[PDB]
Amino acid sequence: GDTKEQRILNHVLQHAEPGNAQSVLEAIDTYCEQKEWAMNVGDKKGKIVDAVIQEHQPSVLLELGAYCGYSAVRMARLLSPGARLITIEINPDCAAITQRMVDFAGVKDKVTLVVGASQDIIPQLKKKYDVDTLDMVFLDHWKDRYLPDTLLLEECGLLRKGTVLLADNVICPGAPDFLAHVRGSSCFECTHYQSFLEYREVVDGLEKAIYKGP
Ligand SMILES: C[S@@+](CC[C@H](N)C(=O)[O-])C[C@H]1O[C@@H](n2cnc3c(N)ncnc32)[C@H](O)[C@@H]1O
Ligand SMILES: O=[N+]([O-])c1cc(O)c(O)c([N+](=O)[O-])c1
Ligand SMILES: [Mg+2]
Repeated sequence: GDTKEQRILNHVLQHAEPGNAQSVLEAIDTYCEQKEWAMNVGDKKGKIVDAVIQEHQPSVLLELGAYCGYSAVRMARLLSPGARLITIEINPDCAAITQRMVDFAGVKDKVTLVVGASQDIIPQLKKKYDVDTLDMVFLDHWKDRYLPDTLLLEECGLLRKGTVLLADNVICPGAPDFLAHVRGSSCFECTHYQSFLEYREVVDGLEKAIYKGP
């Protein structure tokens, strides 16, 4: 229990039910709201993530920024057999926690965790990971990467008509350059979902940006 991330994992291992994704999510959200705040998308914004997945029904989903595995577990529990969630995480210590969290929650057969920076892995997705085009992307890494990685996904041929981009924290801490680009571009159709910062009462929101073709 030397780091906050280790303490979150240990709380799950001691209080949640093995193989039960819902139980894992509830243990993380309770510990973080009351004992140690952490940057998981959380239970309130997580209901918005769930609704986007339920409506669009992606089969190939990419996540940028895994942290401790909360959002990977939350999205994977909604996917159909044979779906794939690929999640990219730059920090090795967080990647090791994420794989343990995914294993414990019972969702490992749906998840492929990649250790590395988003901008190094994105150009490898077709030839090394067998991706054709993505159905959905969850953007939740450092906010200065949202716009350059959106441009890189397009340049690498990974977006099709109907691909869903869903971005966390577009208000707090904010992603203004990303928002101005997708909202002004004729290549995206955008919807804003206003909510709150995880575990707290500061206002936040997510943006859904649906690709329309080049
Ligand atoms: C907000 S946390 C992710 C929270 C996770 N989506 C959830 O809701 O449970 C952001 C993460 O992005 C990772 N990160 C930052 N820059 C990155 C990059 N260029 N590629 C991949 N991961 C990155 C950080 O190390 C950190 O674990
Ligand atoms: O500082 N914060 O409140 C957050 C919240 C978040 O949900 C984040 O994703 C974040 N980050 O990636 O830097 C920071
Ligand atoms: Mg976030």
